[PDB]
Amino acid sequence: ARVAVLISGTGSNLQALIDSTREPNSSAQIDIVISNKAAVAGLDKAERAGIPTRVINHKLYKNRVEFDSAIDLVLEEFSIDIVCLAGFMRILSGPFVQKWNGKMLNIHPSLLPSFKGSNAHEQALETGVTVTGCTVHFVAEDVDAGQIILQEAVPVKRGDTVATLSERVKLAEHKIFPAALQLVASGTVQLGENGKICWV
Ligand SMILES: NC1NC(=O)[C@H](CCC[C@@H](c2ccc(C(=O)N[C@@H](CCC(=O)O)C(=O)O)cc2)C(O)(O)C(F)(F)F)[C@H](N)N1
Ligand SMILES: NCC(=O)N[C@@H]1O[C@H](COP(=O)([O-])[O-])[C@H](O)[C@H]1O
Repeated sequence: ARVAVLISGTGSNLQALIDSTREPNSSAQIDIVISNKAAVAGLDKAERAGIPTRVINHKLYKNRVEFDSAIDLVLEEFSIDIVCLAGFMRILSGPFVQKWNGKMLNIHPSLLPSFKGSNAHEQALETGVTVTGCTVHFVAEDVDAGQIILQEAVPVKRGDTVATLSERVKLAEHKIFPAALQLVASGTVQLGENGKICWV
């Protein structure tokens, strides 16, 4: 499978994906990295790996559908099979999500369905859980609500900040996100017709 990775920042997940797709017997190759923001570290990581990049600035579009169509155009250019959202911070419109249904994965830093949203760590700490984690899911229109592929539990330490917890969870992210990409790329895991996850 030919893979795009969309990012908005650092790109530590991008890196784990790159390294994993270059292990032998990988069912995936990363062919393009798209950022909605210029001068983010993820872009340099992609270029250092020999992978082409684009910056599609979301602020230069009147609405989400137009921004999403610009992404889609690039995805076709590189005939992409699967899209991974790796720190991508833009909510995608209905038609884009529908088009990529069963073919687009996201990494979220909580054990869904707890702590949906971009500030999951802040929520985990506020709530006072001793166990949080991360989730790879198919992307549905409803944010952080698509079908769960893999999850990994991560302890919260008394006195954790958002920074310390975030770093501990990213270590788990870097395990399950490549694993889940291989599962979907190999056809081992699919979004079944009934809208439910299916393992072959
Ligand atoms: N329709 C659709 N459905 C999805 O399930 C997607 C996956 C969402 C991933 C996450 C997510 C949840 C909320 C936002 C959000 O509010 N975006 C704002 C921009 C906010 C900002 O600039 O901080 C905006 O206006 O776009 C950004 C990301 C996440 O909480 O899991 C995390 F960790 F990535 F942040 C998707 N992109 N589109
Ligand atoms: N679209 C999914 C994405 O928002 N996931 C979350 O954003 C951060 C990105 O870090 P990173 O740029 O070092 O991979 C977190 O690593 C991840 O949980």
